[PDB]
Amino acid sequence: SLHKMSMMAHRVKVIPYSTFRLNLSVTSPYNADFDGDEMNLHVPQSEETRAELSQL
Amino acid sequence: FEDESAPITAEDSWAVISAFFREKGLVSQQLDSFNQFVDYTLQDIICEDSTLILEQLAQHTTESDNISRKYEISFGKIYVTKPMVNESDGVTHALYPQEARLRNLTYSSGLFVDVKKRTYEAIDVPGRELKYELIAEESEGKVFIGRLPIMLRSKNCYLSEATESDLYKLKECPFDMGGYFIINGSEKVLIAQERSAGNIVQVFKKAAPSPISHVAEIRSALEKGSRFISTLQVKLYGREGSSARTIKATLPYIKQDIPIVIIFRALGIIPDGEILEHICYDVNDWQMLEMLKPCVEDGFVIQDRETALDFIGRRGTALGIKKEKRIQYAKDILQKEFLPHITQLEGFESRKAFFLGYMINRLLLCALDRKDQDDRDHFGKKRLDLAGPLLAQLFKTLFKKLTKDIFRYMQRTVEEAHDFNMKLAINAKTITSGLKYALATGNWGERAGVSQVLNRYTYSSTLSHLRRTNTPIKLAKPRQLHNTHWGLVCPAETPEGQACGLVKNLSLMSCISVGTDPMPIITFLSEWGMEPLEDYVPHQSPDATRVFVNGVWHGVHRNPARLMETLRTLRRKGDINPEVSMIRDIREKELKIFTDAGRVYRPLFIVEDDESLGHKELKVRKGHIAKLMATEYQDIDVEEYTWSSLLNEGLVEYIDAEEEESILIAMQPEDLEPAEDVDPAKRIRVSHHATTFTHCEIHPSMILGVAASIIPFPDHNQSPRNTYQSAMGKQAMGVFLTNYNVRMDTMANILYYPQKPLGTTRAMEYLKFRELPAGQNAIVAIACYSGYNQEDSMIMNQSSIDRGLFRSLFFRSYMDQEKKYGMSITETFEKPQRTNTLRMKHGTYDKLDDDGLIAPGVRVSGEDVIIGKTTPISPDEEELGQRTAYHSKRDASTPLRSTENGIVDQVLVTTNQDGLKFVKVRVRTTKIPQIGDKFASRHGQKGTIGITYRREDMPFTAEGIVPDLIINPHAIPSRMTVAHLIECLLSKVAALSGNEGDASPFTDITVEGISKLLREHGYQSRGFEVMYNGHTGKKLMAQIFFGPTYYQRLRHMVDDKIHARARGPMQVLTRQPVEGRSRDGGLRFGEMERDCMIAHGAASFLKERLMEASDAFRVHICGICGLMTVIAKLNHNQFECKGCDNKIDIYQIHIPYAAKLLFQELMAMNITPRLYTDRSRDF
Amino acid sequence: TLKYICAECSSKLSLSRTDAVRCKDCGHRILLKARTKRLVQFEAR
Amino acid sequence: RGNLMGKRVDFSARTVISGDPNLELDQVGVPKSIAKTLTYPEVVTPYNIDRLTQLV
Amino acid sequence: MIVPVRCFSCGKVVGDKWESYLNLLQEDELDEGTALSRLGLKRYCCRRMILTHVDLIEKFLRYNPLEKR
Amino acid sequence: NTTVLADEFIAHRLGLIPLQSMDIEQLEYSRDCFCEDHCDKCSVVLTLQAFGESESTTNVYSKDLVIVSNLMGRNIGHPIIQDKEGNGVLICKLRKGQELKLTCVAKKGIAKEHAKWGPAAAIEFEYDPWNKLKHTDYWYEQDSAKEWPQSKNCEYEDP
Amino acid sequence: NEVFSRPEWMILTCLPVPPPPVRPSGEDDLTFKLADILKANISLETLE
DNA sequence: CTTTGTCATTTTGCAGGTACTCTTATTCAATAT
RNA sequence: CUAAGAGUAC
DNA sequence: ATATTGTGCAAAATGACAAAG
Ligand SMILES: [Mg+2]
Ligand SMILES: [Zn+2]
Ligand SMILES: [Zn+2]
Ligand SMILES: [Zn+2]
Ligand SMILES: [Zn+2]
Repeated sequence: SLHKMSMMAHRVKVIPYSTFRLNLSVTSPYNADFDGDEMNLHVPQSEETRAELSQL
Repeated sequence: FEDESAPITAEDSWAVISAFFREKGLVSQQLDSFNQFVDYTLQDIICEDSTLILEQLAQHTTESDNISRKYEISFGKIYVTKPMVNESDGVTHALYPQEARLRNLTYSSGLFVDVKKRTYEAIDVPGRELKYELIAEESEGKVFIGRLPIMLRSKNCYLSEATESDLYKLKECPFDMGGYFIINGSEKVLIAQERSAGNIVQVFKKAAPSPISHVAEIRSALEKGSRFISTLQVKLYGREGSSARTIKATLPYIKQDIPIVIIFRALGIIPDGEILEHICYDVNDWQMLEMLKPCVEDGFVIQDRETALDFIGRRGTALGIKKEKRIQYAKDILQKEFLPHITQLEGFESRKAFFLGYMINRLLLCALDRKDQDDRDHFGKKRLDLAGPLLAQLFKTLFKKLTKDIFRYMQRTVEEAHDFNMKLAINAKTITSGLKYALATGNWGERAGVSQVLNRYTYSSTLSHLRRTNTPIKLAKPRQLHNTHWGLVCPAETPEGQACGLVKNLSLMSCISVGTDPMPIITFLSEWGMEPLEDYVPHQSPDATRVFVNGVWHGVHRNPARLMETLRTLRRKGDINPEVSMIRDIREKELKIFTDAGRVYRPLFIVEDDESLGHKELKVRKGHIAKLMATEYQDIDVEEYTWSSLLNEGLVEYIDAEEEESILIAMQPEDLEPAEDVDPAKRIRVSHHATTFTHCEIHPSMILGVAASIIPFPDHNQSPRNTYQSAMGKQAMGVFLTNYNVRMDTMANILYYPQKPLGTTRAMEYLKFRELPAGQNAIVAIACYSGYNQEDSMIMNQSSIDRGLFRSLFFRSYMDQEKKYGMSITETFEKPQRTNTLRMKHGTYDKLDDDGLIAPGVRVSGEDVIIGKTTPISPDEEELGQRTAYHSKRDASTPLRSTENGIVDQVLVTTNQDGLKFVKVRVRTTKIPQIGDKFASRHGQKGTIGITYRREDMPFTAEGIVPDLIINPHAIPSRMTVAHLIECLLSKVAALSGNEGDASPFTDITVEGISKLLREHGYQSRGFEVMYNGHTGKKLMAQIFFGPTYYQRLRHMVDDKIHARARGPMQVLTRQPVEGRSRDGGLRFGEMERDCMIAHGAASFLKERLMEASDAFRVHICGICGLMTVIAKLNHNQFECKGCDNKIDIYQIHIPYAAKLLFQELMAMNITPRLYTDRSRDF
Repeated sequence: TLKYICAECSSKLSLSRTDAVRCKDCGHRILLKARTKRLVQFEAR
Repeated sequence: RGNLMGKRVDFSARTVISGDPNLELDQVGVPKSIAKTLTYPEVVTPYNIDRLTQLV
Repeated sequence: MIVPVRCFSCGKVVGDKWESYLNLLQEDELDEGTALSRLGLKRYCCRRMILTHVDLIEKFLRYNPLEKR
Repeated sequence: NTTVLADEFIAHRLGLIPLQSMDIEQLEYSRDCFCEDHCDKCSVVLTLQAFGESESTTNVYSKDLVIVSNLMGRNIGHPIIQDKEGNGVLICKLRKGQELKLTCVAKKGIAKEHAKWGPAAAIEFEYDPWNKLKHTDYWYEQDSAKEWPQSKNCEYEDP
Repeated sequence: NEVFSRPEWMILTCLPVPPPPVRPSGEDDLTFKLADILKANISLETLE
C-alpha cells in the first residue's frame, strides 16, 4: 500500500465463493495479480465513517 | 558395441551416471560425514586431552607423611552400541525408528568408554626430584557417558543393511533415503554450514581513508589440536603516495603491530640479507626490495634475537612476566600462538619464518599491482561443515564440559576425603541433554537454525532439504551466482526472500569430502624428491615450486611436472584417496594439495592422448559401458562393475573448484574431441577451436540440482522462471513416502492419482519422480476464453474435478500426553463431566467414549473435542457461582481446529520415556480443488483458479476433447516461458504416440522434429486446433493452442487463508486484538495504511479504526496535574486526585488503552505526560 | 471393555482404565483403537 | 510504532482475490461466510424498523 | 495410487483397462502406443490417463495389514 | 475397511462406476420421493463384500457388486461390463487378511449435479469442413491449406 | 522549568511503582526487576 | 601562552509492509531443613 | 500463556 | 525428599594535535 490509490472504497456484492472478487481495471492501482495475492477489507462502523468513505 | 575400445557417445554417459547413483545415492554426503564422525572423530575427541591428573602434594607438616599422591583418570577406546531405549519398568530393548517416531523417543545409542584409573606415589623429599611409582591399583570397566543420536541408514543404524522386504516389514519406506536424526520423534536434518577455509593466505586492498592499504591475513587452525582460531594479519601502512611504507604484523596476545623484521630477528634470522631472502626470492625484483627497505630501516635499532624477543615480550598484553622471563614468554607466544597450523612443537622457527616471508611476499605482490586482491566469493575458498564436523565440535565442547566436571568432582572428593565412585563422577545427562538440545532446537551451542525439521511435503522437497547449504551472514557479494559455482551448486534454486543466494543447493553429482590423514601424502612427497623446508635456500634454487599440503608449506620441488604426474597416477589407481585435490599453478610456481573435509567436488571423465587414434579421446570406451550395463541389468552372472571400479581404473576423477582452475573441460565428448550442411532448427554451438582438453563433462544437465532437474526444457526458459519453479516444486503436492499410512505426521497431503510427466527428463529417474509423482497431466488450452483467467487466473474444468483431477487427502495429527505435575498428580485421559470439571470447552464432548479418545471412523467438525484430559487441583474453593469442592479437576482437553473438519482416521495410544500414557489422533479429510486454490506448471506459471466451467461450457475440438485447464495467453509473452509451449507440444506428441517425451535440457531435440511428429499423427504441426465455443457451438475465429501439460497442485489453498473477525479475544497487555487467524485475531492496520487514510483526508474513519475498532479506554484526569492519578468511584459518583486535593476539577477522556499504558510507562520511568483540556498559549 | 489392536501382532485386546497399555501376546507398547461400530456415511461425489 | 501508530483492528477480513469481468469498477465480491462474520451496527429508525426486524 | 475409473477430460471409463494394458505390455510385448490403440483409447486424453498412471497401491500392499483378520 | 485406501477414496471410485440406466425413467428422484432417506421407488441398493483370503493380491472388481434391493422388474442397477474378461472396473486391491464391507445407495442424477451421472463421454461435433462460411481465420506460416490437415468430413462436401 | 522540571529532579529518590496493569502476570520482567531493586534497597538499608 | 582549524578516532541508531505454519523451552545442581 | 527460532506467501 | 541460590553505513560528537598570533 505505497499510495492512497492502494486503499479505496468499494461497494459490497455478496458472492457464493471463498475469494474476494474485483474488477480487472482496478488491479493496476492496487498492483494486484491473481497468482495468490491476498487483500484486506475494513468495514466502517458509523454513518460518518461510512459517508466519508463513500464520498472521498 | 562390437568394438570394445570404441569411443563412447553422448547417450552412453547416462550409464555412467546410473552407476554413480547406484553407489552413492542422493544423500551420500550426510551418511558419509556421520560415518566418518562415528568411526574416527569420536575416538580422537576422547583421546585428545582427557587425562585428568590430580597431584595431591604431601603437604607434610611432619616428615612422617611426606608422600605425594597423583590420581590420574584416562579414557581408552569408545564403544557405540546399536540404538536402544530404556523404559519406566527398567527393561532395555532395541529401538527401531518406526517406534521412535511414534513414541516421541530419540533414535540414540549409548556411548561407553574404558576408564583406567591409575594412582602414583612419590617420596616428597625437598630438593630431590620426585619419582612416581604405581601402587598396583590399575583398575580398568566401561562406563556409560551418554547417548549419541544416530542418523538413519548410517553404519550404526538398523536400516543400513536392511533389504527392501525387511524395510517393508519394519514399516520403513524403501524410497526413504535417511541422512536425518529422530529427536523426540521429530525428524531433524542438519543444514550444511558454509564457512571460509582455514590456513589460506588472503590479501585484500583496504579503503582509501584507512592508513593501511593492503592486508594479508591467514585464519590459521589445526584439526588435530585444540581447534582454536588465531588470525594473523600482515598490514602495509601508508597509501600509494605516502613515503613511509612500513609492514607490520599483528601477533596474537600482543597490543601493537610489531614490525615484521623484529619478528624475523626474534625467530632467529639476524642478518638483513637473510630476512630479505626469506621474503623476496628474486634478486632482480628490485621493486620489492625498494618497497621493503623501510621495514629494515625501522628495525635497524634491533640487531639481536634476544633483543627482538625482549621487544616483543615488552609489548606482551599478559603483563605478568618478569623482565628476564619476557624472552621465554615471547618464545612461548611464537611457539604456541604464532601460526599454530604449522606446528606447536619447537625447533621449527625456520618454517614459521619461511611462512611469514611467504605472506609478506603475497602482500607485496598485491601492493605492486602484480596480482589482483583475492576474491572472497571463490567457491574453492569455502568449506561446508556437514553433520560430521558440526557434531564433532559440539561433542568436543560438551565432553570438555563433562571432563571438567569429572576433575572438579575428583578434586572435591579428595579434598573432603570422601570416597570416589565413577557412577557419581560421570553425569551422562550432560552429553545426552547437550546433544538433544542442540539437535532439537536449531541453536548449535551450550549459530541458529543449524538443525531444522525435515520437510516432508513432497519427495522432491525432502531430497532438496537433505542437500541444503546455508551461509551465515564483509565487503564481498555472497548473493551472486559465482563462476566457481558451476557444477557444484544449482545455478537456479534459491529462495526469493532475504535468503536469496545465501541458501544454496548441491548439484546432483556434487559431493563433500570427509577428510583424510595427510601423513601418507607427506611421506610420498618426501620420498619422491620434496626438498625439506629447513635446508631450503631460495638463491640456490630460484625456480623451485613451493609445495603446500592443507595450507602448510612443507617444502620445494625442482621437477614439479614429474611429481604431479606420479601423484595423479597414484590418485587414479586408488593409492591416494580420490577426495584429495591436487592443483599445480605453473605461473606462480606452486603446488597445493588439500585433503581436509568440507571441500565440494564433482566427477568428470578423464581424457588422455590415445596415440592409437592420434588425437585426444576419453579414457572410457564402449567396453566399460557394456560392463556397467551388464551389472545394472543383473541388479534389476558377471563380475560386478561399479562406480568405484571406474574410479579405481582411472576412468573418472573427482575435481573441486580449486583444481578446476587448472584444467580444461570439454562440454560433450562427441562434438569436442574429434578434429574438425547443418540443421537450422538446432541451436548454435561453437567448437572452441582448441584441442588440449584434460577432462570432459559427464553430462551438462548435471549442473542442476534436485528441484531444477524436474523442469522440462529448462534451457528454453528465462532463468528467474527456473528459480521460481525450483522454489515452487517443493510446495507441489504428491506422495512424500509410500508408508504415509503408518506415520503420525503433523500434516500430510496426498494426491489421489499422481501421474508421471508426459514430458520427462533423464535425470528425474534417479530422483524417483516417476515412482512418486507430484502432479497431473491436465489438458491445457491457452486461450482468452471468458476473461476469467486474466492476470494469472486459470479456468479449471469442473467436470474434471468431479472425476478426480487434483483431488487430495489431508491428514493432521494431534498429540497429547498426561504429565506428572507432582508425585501423585498424574493427569488422566477421560471424558470430563460438567458436574466435576472446570473450564470445559464450549465444544461437544459427546463424541468421546470413556478412555477420552474418539474412535476411528467418527466424523469430527471444528471445535469438537477429540482428546479428553483432566488435571487434578486443590479442592475446597468456592467462586464463579458454580465452583465447589466437587470441582477437583480442571479440563485440559484438545479440541479440533476451529476451521478444519474431517474423519478421525486413526488413534494411537502408548507410553513415553517417562512411562506416562500419551495419544496421537490423526484426522483425515479431502481437499477438492476450488476457486482460489493455487496451481503451477513446471515453469513458474503459478496461478489461482478464477472460475470453473462444466464440460458443456468449455470450448471443444472437433473430436469432442475439452481442456482441463484454460490459461491466459498474456502469461506467455512477457515471461518468455517458451519451455512451457515446447513441453505442451512434446506432451501432445508423446500422448498420441505412446512414448515418453525426452525433455532433458541440453539434448538435440528441436521444435521442428516435434512438429513433424505431430503432423505425422494428423494434427496441425504447431499444436493449434480448431475449437468451438461451448455456449453457441460456433467455430472460434482463432485457433487455440491445445495439449497436455504437467501441473502441480500447490499447498496454498484459499480455505486455509480465509479469515474474518468482527469481535474476539483481546491481548491481555495492550487490550488490542490478538494476532493470527489460528487465534481469531485481527488484521494489522499498519503505519502506511494510516498514511493512506491521512492522504485521503478521512479523519473520522482513521479515528474510528484506531479507537472504536481496536481499543477505546475512558480514563480520568484532573485539571491541576494532567496525570491519570484520579481515584474514580463511579457507582458512588466520587472523583478525587490525591496530592492535588481536588474533587471537582476532574475530566474524562477517551484515549487508546495503548496510550494509557504508554503514559503509565512514562510515569514509571519518571516522566510526567500531563494532559490538559484547554490551551495555555496562542497558536 | 474398550478394544484395541497391537500395532505389530494385529491381535485384538480389551483394556480397562487401570490396565497397562501393552500387547499381551508380544509386549508391544503401541496400540491402535478399534474401528467405531456406528455406521459411517460417505457421499460418493 | 507497534501499538499506537499502527494497531490490530476489529471488523476486518483478509483472503485471496480473483478477477471478475462481470463486476463493476467500484464493486468488490465478498464471500458469504465473511459477509456473515463482519457486521455493521444500524440504528433502529422508523424508516428501517421492518427490514431490521426481518434480519433479527 | 490405483488406476482412475474414468478419464478426467472426456469421462470414458478406463478403470477396466489397466489389467488388459499390463497384460498387453508384458505377455504380447506390444509397445505402449499399440496397446493403447488396441484397448480402444484413441483420444489422447484417455491415452494420457492410462499411459501416465503410476500404480502405487502395489507398494502400499507390501506393508503388513494394521488390522488383520 | 482394512484396505490401503481411504473410505472416501473408495466411495468416490464407487460413485464413478457406470450402472445400467435403461429403465431410469421408472425411477424417481430421491428429493421428490415421500420416503425418509431412500426407498425402493427412488434408489437401488448394492453391497460390496470382499475378503483377502488368498496369499496373492485379490482384486475387488465392479462385478462383485450385488444388488440387494428389489428392482421390481426394472432394468436398472447392474454394473456395466465391457471388457472380454468379464471383470468390470478395478475398484480396489486386497492383501491377504484385508477386508472391505460396504453398502451403496444409488439414486438417479444428471451430469450437472455431478459428472459421475454423465452417460455421454466425448461428443465429436464439426461443421463446414472446407471453411466456406469463413467462420475461422486459419493461422499459418507459409500456406494455410498445406499446414492444416483436412478433416475426414471433407470428403462429404464439394471443395 | 521552575514548575515542571528542575535539575535536582533528574536524581531519583522515590521510584514510582507502576500498577499490575503495566506488568501483568509467571511474573512480568518489570516485576522481577522491581523485586531486585527492593532487594538491593533493603540490603543497603540494613548495611547502613 | 592560548586559541584554531583540523583530521582521526569513537559513538550510535537504523536497517519495507502485511500474512501463514510448526517446534521447543521455560537455570542445573548442591545443600540443608 | 509467553518467548525464541525456523520455514513460507504476495 | 524438595525449595533456594550460585554490522555497515554515515552523520554527529569528541579528543589529539601541529600551526598560528
Ligand atoms: Mg502476485
Ligand atoms: Zn492532580
Ligand atoms: Zn503384539
Ligand atoms: Zn478421455
Ligand atoms: Zn424413496
